[PDB]
Amino acid sequence: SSSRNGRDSAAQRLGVKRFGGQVVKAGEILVRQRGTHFHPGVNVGRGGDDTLFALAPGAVEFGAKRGRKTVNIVPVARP
Amino acid sequence: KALPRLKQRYREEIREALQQEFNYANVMQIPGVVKVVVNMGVGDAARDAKLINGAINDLALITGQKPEVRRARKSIAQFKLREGMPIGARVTLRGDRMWEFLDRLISIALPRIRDFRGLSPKQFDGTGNYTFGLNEQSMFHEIDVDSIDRPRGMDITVVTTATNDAEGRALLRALGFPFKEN
Amino acid sequence: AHKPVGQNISEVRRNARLRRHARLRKKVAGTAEVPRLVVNRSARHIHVQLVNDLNGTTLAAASSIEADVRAIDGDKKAHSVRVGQLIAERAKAAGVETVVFDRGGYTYGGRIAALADAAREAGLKF
Amino acid sequence: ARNEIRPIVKLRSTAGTGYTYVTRKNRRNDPDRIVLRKYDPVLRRHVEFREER
Amino acid sequence: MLIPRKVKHRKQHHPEQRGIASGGTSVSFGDYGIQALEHAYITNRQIESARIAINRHIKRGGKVWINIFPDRPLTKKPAETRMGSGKGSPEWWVANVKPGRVLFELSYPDEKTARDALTRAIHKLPIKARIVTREE
Amino acid sequence: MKPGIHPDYHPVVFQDAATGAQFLTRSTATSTRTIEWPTPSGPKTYPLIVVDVTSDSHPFWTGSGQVEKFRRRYG
RNA sequence: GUUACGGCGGUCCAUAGCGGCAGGGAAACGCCCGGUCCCAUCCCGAACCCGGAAGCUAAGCCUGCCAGCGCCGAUGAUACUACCCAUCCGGGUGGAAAAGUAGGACACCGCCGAACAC
RNA sequence: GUGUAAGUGCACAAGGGAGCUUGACUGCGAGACGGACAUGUCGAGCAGGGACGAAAGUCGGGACUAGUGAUCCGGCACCUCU
Repeated sequence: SSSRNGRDSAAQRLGVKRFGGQVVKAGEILVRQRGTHFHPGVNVGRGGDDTLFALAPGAVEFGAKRGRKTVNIVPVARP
Repeated sequence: KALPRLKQRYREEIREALQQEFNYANVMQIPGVVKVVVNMGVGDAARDAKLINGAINDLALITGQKPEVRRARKSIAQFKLREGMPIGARVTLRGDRMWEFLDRLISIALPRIRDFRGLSPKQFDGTGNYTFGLNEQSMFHEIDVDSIDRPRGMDITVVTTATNDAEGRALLRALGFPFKEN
Repeated sequence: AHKPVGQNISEVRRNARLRRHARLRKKVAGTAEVPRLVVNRSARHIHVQLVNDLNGTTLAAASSIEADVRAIDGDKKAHSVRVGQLIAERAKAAGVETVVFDRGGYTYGGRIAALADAAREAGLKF
Repeated sequence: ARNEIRPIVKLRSTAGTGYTYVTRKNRRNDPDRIVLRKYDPVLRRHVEFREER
Repeated sequence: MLIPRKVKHRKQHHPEQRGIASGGTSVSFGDYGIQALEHAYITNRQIESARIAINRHIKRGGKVWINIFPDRPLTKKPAETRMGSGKGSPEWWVANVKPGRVLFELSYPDEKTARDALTRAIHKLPIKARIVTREE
Repeated sequence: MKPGIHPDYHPVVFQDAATGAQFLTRSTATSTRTIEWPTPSGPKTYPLIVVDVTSDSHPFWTGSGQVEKFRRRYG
C-alpha cells in the first residue's frame, strides 16, 4: 500500500548567465552546462564540468561554427 | 634481382591474354591480385586455450610469418564467448611471399587433396574474390605432419582488383587454379 | 561498359590526410606575429606557407619547384633543407621570427623533419 | 564510511629522506609493492616514495 | 476488444479536450463516415458496441473501418479509499476525440441501410455526431 | 617483416619425383622446412626437396546400372 | 591580367550533398617501380617511411551537363497566443508558426603559388 | 559504444588501439556563479620541481553531474612555536 516513488534531486542552476551583448570581465562564467551544448570559440575556455568562461574581456557573440552554437568574446573599444 | 614463377608468368602471358579477351582502354584496368588471406577459427577457445598456440605454430611453419590473434569484440554467452577470448588466428600475405605461397599451394598441397574433383567457380562474391576452405592441415609438407594432435582446419580467401566474376574466374584460370571447368 | 566497384587508395590517403590535418588544426592557431607554418607534401616536390588564420591570409611561401631550388643536386632531403633556408630568409625579411609548425597531416620525420630542423638551425624559433 | 577490510584498502605513502606522507586509496587483490612512485617533498624535489602503510 | 500489447508508460495524465482536429477530418477508406462535433474520451467497449451495431445491421457483406485506437489509459483506484497514497492502476483505455475527427467509415452499397447503420452506431456513443459522404 | 622474428627464409628446389618436371624458387621455407641436396638449378646453389607428388603427376582438371552389360555378363 | 591548374582557409555550413552522362592531363595533383639508408606493422614496405620517374589519366581530382534521389523556401490564410471587450458562447488591436504551394539551387568568396604576357 | 541509473554531449570523436609514464603534485589565486547561513562549483595566470612531445602546448584525476557526514574529543609522523 506504498508509493515507492517520491524522491528527487535538488537543482544545479544550469543555463546561460551572460547573454548577448553584455560586458564580462575575465574568468567570468557565461554558461554552466553538462555537455557541450555550447562550445567555445575565441577568447573562451572550457572547464571541468563543461562550464564555459572568459579568457579575455569583451562582449558576447553566440554564433555557430559548422553547425554548432559557439560562444565568443570580442574586443571592447578602449575609451 | 629475382623473380617468382607465378609473377614472371603474370607479367608475361596473363595480362596479354586478358587484354586480348576484354579489350580494356587503359591497362590500369587490368585485373591484379593484391593480397592473400588466411584464417583459422579455433572455436574451442573456452575449452582449449592451447590449440590457439598450436594453430599459431602451424601457420608459422606454413606461411613464414607470425600470425595475428583476433580477439572477440562482442560477448555472446551461448558459446561461452567473452570480450577478448582469442577465437582465431589470421595472416595477410602480399608480394613475392604471396606468389610463392600460391605456387606452393597449387603445386604441392592442392595436388595432395583426397579425390580433388575441383574447386567450384562459385566461391566468388560481387566481383571475383575466391573464398574457399580446408578441413585439415594434413597436406602441407611444410608442416611436420607427425606431431599434429588434432585437425585444425582453415579458411582461405583470395582478393583481386577484378570487377566481376567473369574476369575473376578468367584470371584465376590463367594463373592455374583448378576450377571445375564447366 | 566496364565499371569499378569502390574506393581507391588515392582517395583513402587523401581524405585521411585531410581528416588528420583538420584534427591537428584544433590546437594550432594563426596570427601575423605568430603565424602557422603549413607544409604540403608530394612524392616529387614540396610546398610551404606562412599563414594567418585570423584572416586566412598568407605572408610567405616556398616550394621545391622553383628552378633556383632545383639547382640543388642532392637528395629530396637536401631540396627540403634549402627550402627551409629560403623560407627562413623570407620570413625574417617580411618580419616574422617566431612561428609554430604544422605538419599538415603528415608524420614528422624524413623530409618534413629535416626541413624543420634546418629552419631551427638557421634561426626560426620552434 | 567505516573501517571494514574493504576491497579499496590501504593508505600511507612515506618518503625516503622526505617526510611528507602523500596518501592514496587502492585495491589489494593485485600484486605489487616494491617499484614505481614519485612526488615533490618539503625542501626537496621530485623524488621517490614508498607506499609504506 | 481493443487494447495495445504494451505501453512504455502505463500511467499517463488525462488527455486534453482543447482544440479542433488536425487529421482525420476527411473520409479516407470508405464512402459513408462518422464525424464528431464535441470533445470526449471514447473507450474500448463503446467502439466494440458500435461495430457490432453496424455488423448486425448490414449482416452480410460491407466493410467497416475504425480510424481510432484506445492508446491512452486512465486510472481508477480501488474503492472507499481516502484520497492520497498514490495513483491508481489502469483499468480502461481511451482515445481522445477532437471535433472534426472521423471515427468510422463504412462501405456498403445502399445509402438507406448505410445511413441507418451509422445512426445506430451513433446512439451507442457519448458524443453528438453526424454522418459524412466522401464528397465535398 | 620485423624483429619478434618470424620463421627463417631461404630458397628451395622442389625436385619433381613424379616425371622430372622440377621447380625451384625463393621461399620462406628453409632451416625451418628444407631437404638436403643443394643442387644448383641456376647460377647459384640452394637446398632441395623431394616432391612425392605434384600437378603433372596428379590426375585432375590440369592432369588426366549398365543393362547392356548385365545380359552380356548373364549371356 | 588569364585558362578545364594546384594549396591554404571562410560561410551564422547541403542554395555547397549523392547518383548518372560526356570530357582533361604542358608545368603541377596524382596513381605506379623497388625496399639499399632513417623509419613501421598488435603478422604483412598494405598503411606510415625511404629512394626514382618505365608506364596511364583507368581511378582520385578539376570542367560542363541532368532538378532525379536530398536540401532551401517565401507572400497570403489557418492553428496557437499577449492585452481588452463579453452573463456561459464567442469576439476586437497587435504578434505569428508547422505543413503545403510558387519556386530556387549541380554553390559563393578570399590569399599565396604556378603556367601564361603585354 | 561510452566502467555503473538517466539526461546533456561525443564521428571535429570524450568510442577503439599502441609507446613512455605518475600532475591521482607543492605554494597560491584575479574575477565569477549559486547564494538565508554553514556547505558547494568552475577558475585563466605566476613560482619551484617534473612527465609526454621534435616543438607549439596539455597535465592541480577519471566525458559531466551521485559515490558520502559538520562540530566537539582523542590518535600517528614532522616542525627552528610555548
